[PDB]
Amino acid sequence: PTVVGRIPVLDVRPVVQRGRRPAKAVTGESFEVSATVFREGHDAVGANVVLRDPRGRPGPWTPMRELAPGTDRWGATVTAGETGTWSYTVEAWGDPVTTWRHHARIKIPAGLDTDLVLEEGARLYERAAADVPGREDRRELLAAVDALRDESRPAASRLAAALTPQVDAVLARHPLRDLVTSSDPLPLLVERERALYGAWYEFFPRSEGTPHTPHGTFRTAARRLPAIAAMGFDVVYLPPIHPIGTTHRKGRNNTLSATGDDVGSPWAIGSPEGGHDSIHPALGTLDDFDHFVTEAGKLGLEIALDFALQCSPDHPWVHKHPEWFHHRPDGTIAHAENPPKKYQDIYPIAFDADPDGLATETVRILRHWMDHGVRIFRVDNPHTKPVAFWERVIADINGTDPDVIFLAEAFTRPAMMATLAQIGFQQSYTYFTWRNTKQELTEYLTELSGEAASYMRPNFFANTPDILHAYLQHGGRPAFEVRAVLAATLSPTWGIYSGYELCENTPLREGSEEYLDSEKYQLKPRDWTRAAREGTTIAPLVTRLNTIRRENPALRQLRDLHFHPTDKEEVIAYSKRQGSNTVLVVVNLDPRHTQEATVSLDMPQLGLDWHESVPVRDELTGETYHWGRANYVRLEPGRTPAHVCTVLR
Amino acid sequence: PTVVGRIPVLDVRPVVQRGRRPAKAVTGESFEVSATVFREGHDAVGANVVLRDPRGRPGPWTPMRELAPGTDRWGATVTAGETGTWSYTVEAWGDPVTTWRHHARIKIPAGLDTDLVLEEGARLYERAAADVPGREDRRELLAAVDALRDESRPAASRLAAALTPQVDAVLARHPLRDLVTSSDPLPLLVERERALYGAWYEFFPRSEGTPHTPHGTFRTAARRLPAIAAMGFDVVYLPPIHPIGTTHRKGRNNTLSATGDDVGSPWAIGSPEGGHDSIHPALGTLDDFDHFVTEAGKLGLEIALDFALQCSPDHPWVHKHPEWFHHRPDGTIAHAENPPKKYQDIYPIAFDADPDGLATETVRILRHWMDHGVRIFRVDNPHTKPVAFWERVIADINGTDPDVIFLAEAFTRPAMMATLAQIGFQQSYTYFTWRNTKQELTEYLTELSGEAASYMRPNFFANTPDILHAYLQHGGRPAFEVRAVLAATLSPTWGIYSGYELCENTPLREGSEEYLDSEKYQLKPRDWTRAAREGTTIAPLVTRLNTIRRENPALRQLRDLHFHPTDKEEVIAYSKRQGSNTVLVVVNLDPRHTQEATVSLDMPQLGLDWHESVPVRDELTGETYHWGRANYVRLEPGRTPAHVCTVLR
Ligand SMILES: OC[C@H]1N[C@H](CO)[C@@H](O[C@H]2O[C@H](CO)[C@@H](O)[C@H](O)[C@H]2O)[C@@H]1O
Ligand SMILES: OC[C@H]1N[C@H](CO)[C@@H](O[C@H]2O[C@H](CO)[C@@H](O)[C@H](O)[C@H]2O)[C@@H]1O
Repeated sequence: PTVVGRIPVLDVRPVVQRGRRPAKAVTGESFEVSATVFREGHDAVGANVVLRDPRGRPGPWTPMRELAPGTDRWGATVTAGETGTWSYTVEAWGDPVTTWRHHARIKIPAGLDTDLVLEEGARLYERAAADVPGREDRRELLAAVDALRDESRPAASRLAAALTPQVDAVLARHPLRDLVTSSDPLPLLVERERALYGAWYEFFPRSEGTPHTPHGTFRTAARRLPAIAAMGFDVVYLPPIHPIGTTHRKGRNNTLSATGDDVGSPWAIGSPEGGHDSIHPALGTLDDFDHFVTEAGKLGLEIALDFALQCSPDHPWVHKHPEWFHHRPDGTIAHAENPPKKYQDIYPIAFDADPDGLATETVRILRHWMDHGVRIFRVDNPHTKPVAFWERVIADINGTDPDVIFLAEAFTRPAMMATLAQIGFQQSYTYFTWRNTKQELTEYLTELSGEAASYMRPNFFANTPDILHAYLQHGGRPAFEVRAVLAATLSPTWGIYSGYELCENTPLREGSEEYLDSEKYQLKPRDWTRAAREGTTIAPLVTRLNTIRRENPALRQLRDLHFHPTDKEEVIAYSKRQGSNTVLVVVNLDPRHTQEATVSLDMPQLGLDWHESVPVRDELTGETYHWGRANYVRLEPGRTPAHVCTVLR
Repeated sequence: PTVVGRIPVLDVRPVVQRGRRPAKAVTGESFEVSATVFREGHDAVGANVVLRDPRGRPGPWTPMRELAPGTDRWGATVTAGETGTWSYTVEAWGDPVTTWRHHARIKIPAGLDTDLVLEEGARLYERAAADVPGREDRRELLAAVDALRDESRPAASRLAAALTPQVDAVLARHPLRDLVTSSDPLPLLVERERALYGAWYEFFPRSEGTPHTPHGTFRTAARRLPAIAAMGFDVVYLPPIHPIGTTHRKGRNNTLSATGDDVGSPWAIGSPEGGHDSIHPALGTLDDFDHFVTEAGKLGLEIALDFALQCSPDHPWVHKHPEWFHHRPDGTIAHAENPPKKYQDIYPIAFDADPDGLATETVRILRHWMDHGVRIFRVDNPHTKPVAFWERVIADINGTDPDVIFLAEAFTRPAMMATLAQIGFQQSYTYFTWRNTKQELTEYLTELSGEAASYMRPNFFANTPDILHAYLQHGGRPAFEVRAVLAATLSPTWGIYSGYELCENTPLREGSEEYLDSEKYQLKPRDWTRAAREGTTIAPLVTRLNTIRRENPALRQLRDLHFHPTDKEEVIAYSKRQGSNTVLVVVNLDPRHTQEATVSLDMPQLGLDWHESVPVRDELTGETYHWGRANYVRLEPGRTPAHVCTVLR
């Protein structure tokens, strides 16, 4: 048996790890299936994509087209439906009718063997009709056959009868396919909308306390939820909610020794009060948590818990499962590290003595929180645990609970970042915060929206508690407005960490991406009411961006994204499209100086002619404009970061 | 089970059609095996390639290195041995000694728990020692262990004893490998030297006749062979040697009607005198052919026969196996075409009524010629026959006779050309004749010497009976010298069609790549004795190039090729290396004007640092130079087309 079929179909894409891991999509997401297809000789080929759902039912007739002349690369868009494991194949075939038409349209007007040519056509349309299931449709073709064979009409008339729009339509839906050859099926994992699309908000419950009780509880923290929902977020991500170790607890500003009532780092998990399946006592009880989750749920907010597979020296695991740690010759366990960062308050897990016990316990813990309504987990530093461990854990959980979403916080090298997504992580943190110039953004988003979109779904946090980028530090509020627009419009999932709205941008020191007085090591109460009254919050802009996202399907997908050229280095322009919805964004990346630019739109990329001019509405202001192949923009930092326009019909 | 192992090993290359076809090499050929290798956490990894021969026997320890900082892409060079089907895997592992050494070199000078660190080292070296086979190497490690543990000594001395060259050498041979993880085996097809390396000469036996008998026989054509061997060729490629059809036989200069004794095209195979398993009666008998093959063998020449799977209308198959042809409704068979070329003298084969019958007869025919010493077939237009037909035919023949070499004459789109190589064609014709500027040559050869070399072996014919490129038409003798040097030094396999050495360069008409009075349609007697006497032949240049090739392993491989910058667009420079053999070539692509240029060698690519100066000898003249990072050259058409230098020892 041969590797290549009768009509060659090769290199079907997308493909992940040569077909051993599934490509990814979510419900309603479109993406391109492509292949290299050609045949021997000079005649025509056709091709089509067969997408099969988890029960094996094929989707609609989905013909492909050659994507560029002379390349033999064919593609078609398919759209993912219900969640589950799908498969797709590419079918290739000889296309004799197209070939016959090409020749017939030439030889008949030249009077060359017209009777032979027309009879050959009749025979083709007959074979075509044989496979047409609808009775009026076969009759349409047989009428063409009979007209083709009618020697009493002029040849040109005989041919025209085979080329009518009604014949074309039957053949469009039921073409005559010679020597149909199929690729081997490739797997597709379709997951729920939220895996691709959502707005995230991170905050520390303990910071939302009272004058009398500064350490917030789930009961008090629940008060922030309406404000978070009102800003248009969908997911609330909480730092670890478990007891915190006392041994080597870190003090304020990441100092080595905690003093007094210092609350320590939430990531330093575990004490006699309990481990990863328990609640920090100052946060309250499990019932309080349930209350928080229920209240979050009523406002359209899902909870994402941090899962940080590591232990303070006081975690129960240290004595219950010593073999889950690497011990030095004197029995001590070296603290964890992420060079040059040091985590003196914690132990790393060792995986090679009892990998099974660790997997069993990990999925037990996850299922515990899942039983209490948590269907999303933000996994802390997954790249310092074995890759196959996450592969196994995620497969175990999604096997029983496929809706659970895992988000990889892996700020590391590209191979590891990609592999984690490929072995099952639904979402990935990305290099976004370190992409701030037009070139960086353009290059990086081209990567994320390109081939990588086949296994990775990016979550654009404009800040995190560990990342206050120099761009925000130097740019102030105008920089925050810019990054929110970018994050919100370039990825269907974005997030901010509480305080971003207030443009908090004081670094620990010059050259650091840490916050001064970081919330990681201390309660950080915020005057939300005053900022609202004094207009010193960009919460309304954040709110508008999420509203715009909620109203424009184009911003709820990733793969359709195109950058349009501008004549200023500081001004970036791009469009995203989903069906009839087109959003075009123009952003001034300069947070300090007004920039004027001409934006030259790739009109055909927008589905338009070059001379054409179209109505747009700037969704940030309500202004209406008419934009064409060359558009003037003037963006003044502080007054306006960007135009976020929808194309009006 | 997980798809990823304990230590990730991903995307092993070379790979062809995701592992469904073998990558290729020939005996003695080196190539790079690469993989993506990394681990969780921050500790070091190591990797190595395990290349296994047809009996499953592993090669030597072949450690890999990271190819570029931060990429996690690792590679090592391997070398193919005996012919057959090999396999290769990549092994990845934790490298605890490298990890420990890095930390120990830092922690010991710092005074940070040095006893603990040294004891950790002792335990490692004990582990390392346990696997070590050598009586003396193990005691070397165990001595380092004792020195590490000697608490009566200074920390620095204790550490230093673990870092001696003696210890480095032991661990370099027998490293301690943690958590060894293997990729899945990939197939490697190793074939005989001639598949990659050889010089080809195409000529028509019928043209080598006599005054008294103009149409050559195999006995007269054998007298041309000594001159051919003397030019340093290894392979003689003969156009089809079968009876030639009379129906619709073509006349001189590709005219529609043969007249008188026009001999017709050899590619119009078949008459009642016989088909593809027969000899043209004017060429003689099978005994005469056997004599011809024997004479070829005495001179070190292999015969390559043209295999053209097509028929004149007089071929016995036409009526014996009508279903091997596509018939029009009036019963006629349309002549073959290669648009805009027309082949009115032949019918193309149809493959889908009796594919088994066709495959069976094809391999019967090939095996017939194989039994008479033909171990190479030049396959005419394989791309108008099914790709899977060739995969089947080649698999059948090489299954019993793995030494047989198939050369694909497919001048077509890249996908088909590549696919034919991948499904089994040992060699491919290329775009070489249409690559004549420095940029064209540079780009094209970068492609051929890169990833494609894992599946395609190029045969650079500077001309064919169908291709007289304008460069040769316009440039005369100096252009022939140039393309000969280029062809001979850029590919380990190259060729010419007889008359090339006489600088035959008269086109059929301007703008054509056909020869006037093409040998395809008439006897083309050439006065070889006179041309040699009068010095109107570049046979001596051809002879020198093949001698240089026979003497320099660098010119007998493909993948090591580097282009070096020059300051004149018309002057190209490149190097090839194999072991200690380095060849440096500089060619003046201008056939009409003397060119002076500076050649700036990338000295590290030659294995030299930038200030070094090296002796070279131009093997075309015997002149010796001293060349360094910047070298003056002056190349004069008709006198010095190029420098072909070997680096002297
Ligand atoms: O997603 C980033 C988070 N993943 C790190 C390790 O768990 C977190 O480190 C924090 O938590 C650590 C342990 O509690 C402290 O040692 C660090 O100083 C502190 O920054 C960090 O916030
Ligand atoms: O390697 C290219 C060769 N593959 C073509 C088809 O067999 C060859 O065509 C030749 O042979 C044909 C059939 O005899 C003629 O009709 C053509 O005019 C003649 O050029 C051509 O030499």
